[PDB]
Amino acid sequence: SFPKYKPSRLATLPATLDPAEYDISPETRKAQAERLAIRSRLKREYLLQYNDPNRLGVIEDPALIRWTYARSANIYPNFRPTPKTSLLGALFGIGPLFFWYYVFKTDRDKKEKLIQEGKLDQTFNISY
Amino acid sequence: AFSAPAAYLTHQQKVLRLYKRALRHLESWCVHRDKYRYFACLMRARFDEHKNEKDMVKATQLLRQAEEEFWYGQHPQPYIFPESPGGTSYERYECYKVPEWCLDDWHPSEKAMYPDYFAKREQWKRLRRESWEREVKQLQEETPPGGPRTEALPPARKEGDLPPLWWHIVTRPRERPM
Amino acid sequence: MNPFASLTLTTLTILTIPIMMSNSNIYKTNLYPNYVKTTVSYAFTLSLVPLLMFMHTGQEMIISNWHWMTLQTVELSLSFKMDYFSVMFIPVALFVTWSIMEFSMWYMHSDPFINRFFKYLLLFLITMMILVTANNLFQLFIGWEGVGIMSFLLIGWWHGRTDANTAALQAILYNRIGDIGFVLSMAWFLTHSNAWDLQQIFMLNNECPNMPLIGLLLAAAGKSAQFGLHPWLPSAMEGPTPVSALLHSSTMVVAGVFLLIRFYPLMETNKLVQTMTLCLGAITTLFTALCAITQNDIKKIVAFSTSSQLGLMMVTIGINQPHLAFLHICMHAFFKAMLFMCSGSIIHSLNDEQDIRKMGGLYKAMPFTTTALIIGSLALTGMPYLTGFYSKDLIIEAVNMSYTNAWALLMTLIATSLTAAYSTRIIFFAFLGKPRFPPLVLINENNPLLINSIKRLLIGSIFAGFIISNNIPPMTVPNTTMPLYMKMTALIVTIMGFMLALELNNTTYYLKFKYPSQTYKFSNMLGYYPSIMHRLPTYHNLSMSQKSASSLLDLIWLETILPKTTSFIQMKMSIMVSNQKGLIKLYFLSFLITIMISMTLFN
Amino acid sequence: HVTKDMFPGPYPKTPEERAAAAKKYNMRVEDYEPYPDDGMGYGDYPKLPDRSQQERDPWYDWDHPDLRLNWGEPIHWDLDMYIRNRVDTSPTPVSWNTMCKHLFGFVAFMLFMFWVGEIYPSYQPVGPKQYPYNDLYLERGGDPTKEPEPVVHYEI
Amino acid sequence: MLKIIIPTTMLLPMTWMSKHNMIWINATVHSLLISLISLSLLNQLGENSLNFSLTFFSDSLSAPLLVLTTWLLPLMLMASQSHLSKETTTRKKLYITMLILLQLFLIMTFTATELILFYILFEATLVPTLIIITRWGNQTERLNAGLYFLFYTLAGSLPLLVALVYIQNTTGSLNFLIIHYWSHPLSNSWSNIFMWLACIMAFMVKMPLYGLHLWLPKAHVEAPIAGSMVLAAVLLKLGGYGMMRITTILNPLTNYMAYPFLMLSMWGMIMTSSICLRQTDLKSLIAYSSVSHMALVIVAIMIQTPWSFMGATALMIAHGLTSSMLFCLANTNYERVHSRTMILARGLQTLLPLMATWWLVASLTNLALPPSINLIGELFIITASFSWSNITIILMGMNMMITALYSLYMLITTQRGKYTHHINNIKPSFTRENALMALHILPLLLLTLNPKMILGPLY
Ligand SMILES: CCCCCCCCCCCCCCCCCC(=O)OC[C@H](COP(=O)([O-])OCC(O)COP(=O)([O-])OC[C@@H](COC(=O)CCCCCCCCCCCCCCCCC)OC(=O)CCCCCCCCCCCCCCCCC)OC(=O)CCCCCCCCCCCCCCCCC
Ligand SMILES: CCCCCCCCCCCCCCCCC[C@@H](O)O[C@H](CO[C@H](O)CCCCCCCCCCCCCCC)COP(=O)(O)OCC[N+](C)(C)C
Repeated sequence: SFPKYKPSRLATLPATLDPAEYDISPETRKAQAERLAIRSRLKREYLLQYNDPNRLGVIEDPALIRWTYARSANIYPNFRPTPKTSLLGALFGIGPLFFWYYVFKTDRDKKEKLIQEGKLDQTFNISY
Repeated sequence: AFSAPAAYLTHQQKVLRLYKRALRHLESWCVHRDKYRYFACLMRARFDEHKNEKDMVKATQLLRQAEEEFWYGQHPQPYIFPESPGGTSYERYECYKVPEWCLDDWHPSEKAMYPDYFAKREQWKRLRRESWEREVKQLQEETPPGGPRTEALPPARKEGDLPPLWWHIVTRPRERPM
Repeated sequence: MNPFASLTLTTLTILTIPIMMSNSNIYKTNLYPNYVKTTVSYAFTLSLVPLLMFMHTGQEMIISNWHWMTLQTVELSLSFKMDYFSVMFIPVALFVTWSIMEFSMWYMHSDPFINRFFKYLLLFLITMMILVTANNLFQLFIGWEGVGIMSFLLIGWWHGRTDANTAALQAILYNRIGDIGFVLSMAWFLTHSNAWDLQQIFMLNNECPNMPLIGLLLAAAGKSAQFGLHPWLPSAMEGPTPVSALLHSSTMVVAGVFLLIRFYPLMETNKLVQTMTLCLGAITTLFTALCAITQNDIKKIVAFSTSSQLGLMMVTIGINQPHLAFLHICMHAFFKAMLFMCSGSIIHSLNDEQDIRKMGGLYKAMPFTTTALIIGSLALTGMPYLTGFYSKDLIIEAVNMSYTNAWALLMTLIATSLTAAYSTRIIFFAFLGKPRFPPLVLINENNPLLINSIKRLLIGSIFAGFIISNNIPPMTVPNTTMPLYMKMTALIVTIMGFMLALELNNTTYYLKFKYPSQTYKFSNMLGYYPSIMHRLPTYHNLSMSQKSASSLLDLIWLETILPKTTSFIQMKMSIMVSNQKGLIKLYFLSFLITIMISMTLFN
Repeated sequence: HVTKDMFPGPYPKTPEERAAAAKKYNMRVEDYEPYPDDGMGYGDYPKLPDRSQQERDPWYDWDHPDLRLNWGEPIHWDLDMYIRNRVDTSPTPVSWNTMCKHLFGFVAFMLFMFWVGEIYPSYQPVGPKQYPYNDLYLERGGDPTKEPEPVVHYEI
Repeated sequence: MLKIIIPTTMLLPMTWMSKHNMIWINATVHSLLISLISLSLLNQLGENSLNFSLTFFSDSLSAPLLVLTTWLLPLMLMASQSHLSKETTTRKKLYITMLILLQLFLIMTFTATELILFYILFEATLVPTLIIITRWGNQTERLNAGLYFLFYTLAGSLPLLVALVYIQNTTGSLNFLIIHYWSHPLSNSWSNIFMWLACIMAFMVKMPLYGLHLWLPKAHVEAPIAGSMVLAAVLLKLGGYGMMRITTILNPLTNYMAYPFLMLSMWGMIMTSSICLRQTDLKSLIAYSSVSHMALVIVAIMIQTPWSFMGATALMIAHGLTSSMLFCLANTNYERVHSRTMILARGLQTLLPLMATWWLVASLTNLALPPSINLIGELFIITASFSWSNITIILMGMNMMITALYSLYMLITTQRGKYTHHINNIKPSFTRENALMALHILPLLLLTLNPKMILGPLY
């Protein structure tokens, strides 16, 4: 035996260490066959449109269109005001603003108090 | 690369892949030639010990301990051929690869130079224009109903036939176009 | 007027003529690289004259020639500082660039865009000369950013390669992290000293505060690839070997150190920033040497050597010895440029192979490269009376004889050990054994360009230290008296490194094999810094910038608040108001109700 | 050329529309799995494995060799985050936790030891450097109209 | 000032009486001549202003914007020549009429000695842009975009009008000169707070402010190329010009009232820069980059120092030129590929090298590479902000880093790598497109030689 490899989100499990590939059953082989069949049908359609001498443009990709549409225009109709969504929206959209406001307000209050007290030493400060 | 993939890898394919990978990483560890030869003979003797095994369940229990051992001792910086997918010149010359259709957009003054080349080019284009209309029918009649099951293409079976979908394989730019 | 002033400006000006002729006919021919090389050689021999004048009398000038915009009490002008640092660094950089271009005419011969490569090399040289001679912070920033853009363009020279583009963007990212501190320093100096000019900054800051110096230190760490911001320099080896030898080895990467040298009157008045500089340099030199001693790519080993040398320069700055740091810059230029040139010769002779496991006995197969690499390694490790001796020996003596951190001193000594170790690693694995390259032997050194370009820097690496050290005036008090053992510390540490690394390398011939340790794994994957820090932050940034900023706020909530709420409210109000069944019974009942309300409400 | 029925829709609730959505994305019904039905606008879009494009087979003949994609296959929601120019998830020789521990251990020990060396510095058996004229009072800041206290240096 | 206004009006009869195949040539020639004429307003004074008459006056804040506005029309005509080729003569003439009307409204808006006249022309500009977007836009979302672009604006602009007339009832005048000379402090009151908000929000929504910026990606993605050019180059700068003009009567209430807008801008510039990193659309990416730059301009105007105003002027001019160039490059790609998706057409440096050089220069100037005027404005604003508070340097540096990141990401995605195999309709770039890019970029690098021309009245 040897020390174990532990996968993570950003360092995934290697293919050759998966228990899944070594559990072969007829349903698994059938699923692999159908996956290869789908990929081969798509490849045949693409190459048929690709090798055509009469085609003179972009081969339109429905998968890319679906990707861009889902990323951009399908978000709001599928939005639902949810405790998770509401809390994350409020946090990520308001908390930074108030955090930065507090920081800058404290900094400028300290600076203003110092300049009123005269102990700031602003010599040679001509450009603002 | 050139050959089409299958739905799955068999057991002996997995064993041979592990053998090649282990020997490559062993020679990465064993820099010198004689040391590598010695330890490679040891590795081969270790592989062929279970060569005649008939219990497939026990054989699959094997190769799993073997791949775990490989991952433990896999030389985190293996040697890679420079043009291989991890090498130092893997995609170095892709910026010099230009498609063949770009020549269609050359100015006539540019095509005035190299007249023989362009004449051969229209020869090729006519060949493609006829062969394609024949190839579509050939592929249509040869393909099982319900779509292809494997992404393998048939050869030319008649006399004047050309292999279907041959154009973009035959007219590859070059390995070193410039 | 005085000749000294005219010569300094003419060097920089005639460096730009091939760029003007880049649109002419010569740029379309095969004579353009030779034209650029000849121009650079003429600029070098012309710049040798102000160096002689300074060596004779010490002539110093400021040339504020063109008045650019004036901002109320702040005046901005094109001004050049021609002090000792400028008039000493310009000839060295020009000499190195001349050798590099002559080497490139042999190395990049089959490249279709070789004129563009030389045009690019010249543009980098011009930007670096702008950086070095700048008298104000805006001009220095111009050079700062120009060298960065040129490095981005030259790393991603093969733009069809994904890794080259990744490395170029990496360099840009880390240098922008440093640019934050650069811009902070500019803002502070303008707000408090009312100038970006160096004379007014020195005059008005008798005791410089922490903030501007910390900004300068952050900029220097970014551009010299110190420990926090180090990986981009080894990642930059994606570019062609001449680019690695010129930019990322000896000229551009010292820029950050040069910045700290340029502001040394203010640095010497602050103890905290000095201590931070010293500690950063010590950890950088140790960590990069530790990563180097276990690498298999030869260019990676030389890049890690460069990073360790830069860390040593930062240590010298941190012990308040800026002139010695400048001298180290000048010496390292020579011998590290020759080191990369030898590496590129090996790579070309072995069909673009960079792994040392696949190069064997080249001691006899190609002997001029062998002797040049031996001389360069002896200069780098520090061999008495060579170019690296006159700087590194004094560096180690000064660090020993000073009131410093004990940890920084220890790390510097261990880094010297590791320098000897990776030098002997390169020699042993690339020249001493049996051949391990493919059977078709294409080994060939017989090209006048390669031989001449390498031998010029070889003569430099042999004699330049003696000549320069004996010609410059003394800028510091010497360390005349030392304990005998503490005088011999550098040599004994170097010998210990040589012997121990040679002994550990000789065991690879034994017929026994064992799996590596955790220390080896840590050293080989670069402390795992590139892994974690290039996967954890980036992902968490990118994911966030799509999940929260783009979808959650911009596409959902900012949309929900103003426009969607207005649309919903108006839609409901319209549906309520307009939906009347047309029954005048209800209309006149409403009329009666409003009549009585008007009677009971407004009087 | 894309019809109204070929665009992403709302989260599928029934097995029939689940199968229809799996058909839309050119993938098996068994392999199809939408994102969990929360307020986020994922709707009806496959949740593909979170692997990077660097983990895809480089020896397969892709239609887009540099991106390692085929023409008709479904695209991961975060494709532009995994493009071999950006974050990748490829397995490493050492575990992520082990690398984090070692890198963290090294950095923390270095910082602690630099602090310790600050507490316990190094120097030589010498006294302060001596300068002649009142420690160069006039040459370091000046103020000649004050006549500071003289400092006399000891001959030994 | 009529020597510029009258030729612009004469552009209309000249357009409508032109031959069917002579409209573009004549319009371009005479627009270039009008630009040359307008170039003589750059001779400004260190004294008050160039007060031509009771109705129009010129300033060193007004003159650079006027020159940019005049220079933009010929470029818009060149860019629109291509996609409007299959169009009827009457509709091409109507498009050119919309462009000329927009120029006339902008020219009169920027001089406009009166605040009510400024408001009237400032809102008159809203009509031709709306028609251009909703009529000659390609997608079905253009109508929606127009609606947004309209109502947002009016949501801010109706209160301003009320405040404006209110001011004249108390002051007695809305002339900029009398307003400036007779300014009196604004007390810290609820009435004065709401007057301040009414005065500010109209110009704040048009920058746009980070919270109110949703209309901009819609309008830019949906508009034709000339519409995008004029929106990014000139129409966004109306808010900056108006704020600089009107903040003279809002003191000292600006010190307290500026905090929410300052926080919104300093955080939203980071937010929009990060948004640019994950964007599948070129036009949307360029729009978000514009939002970030205008956030920096808002910070500059709110800080309200001499260096802030100089940096704001320089950044407005520089961003106008750079964003117009970026939109033109993206449109040249779109007219070939018809997709507008960044990931689709790749490796274009190998197929179109000179256009790759144009892309590189535009990305470098968007990245604020010194000594470009982009960086001059950036650095002046950053220094003013540092004096305002030393902690702003964190957000400014982060914004600079993210800006470099997405600029080079956009360059590398489209120009580097391997070409897409199935795209074979990529033709060599036309002389018209190369000349368009050159006419965008050479003025920027010339302006860096004489920066005081674009540094405003506080120079
Ligand atoms: C005051 C008196 C002065 C005199 C003092 C004494 C003088 C010298 C005496 C010598 C003393 C030791 C020297 C031996 C060096 C090691 C050589 C060796 O055996 O390596 C093989 C061996 C394993 O090799 P392998 O796995 O079999 O490799 C397979 C093949 O060989 C693969 O091989 P390859 O072909 O791939 O490449 C070979 C490569 C691969 O080898 C490696 O794996 C590299 C790693 C070992 C070398 C590192 C040495 C320097 C370490 C600096 C560390 C600084 C602090 C870091 C803090 C980290 C702690 C987290 O090795 C080399 O290149 C040569 C090694 C370089 C050594 C030569 C010069 C350095 C010695 C200097 C020592 C100090 C004197 C300084 C002089 C001035 C005096 C002030 O290495 C080790 O086992 C490591 C031993 C030492 C490492 C120390 C780090 C341990 C940290 C553990 C955690 C501690 C707790 C921390 C607390 C945290 C709290 C949060
Ligand atoms: C949405 C996308 C962006 C859009 C633009 C956003 C920017 C608009 C933000 C408005 C700026 C601030 C408004 C008023 C600032 C004055 C300071 C005051 O609010 O704070 C305290 C005031 O105390 C309380 O805040 C009283 C007001 C509480 C009621 C306001 C509702 C709070 C949250 C509502 C936010 C919704 C904004 C959008 C509306 C559609 C100060 O204490 P006090 O010394 O006593 O008052 C001094 C001022 N005096 C002298 C004139 C009286």
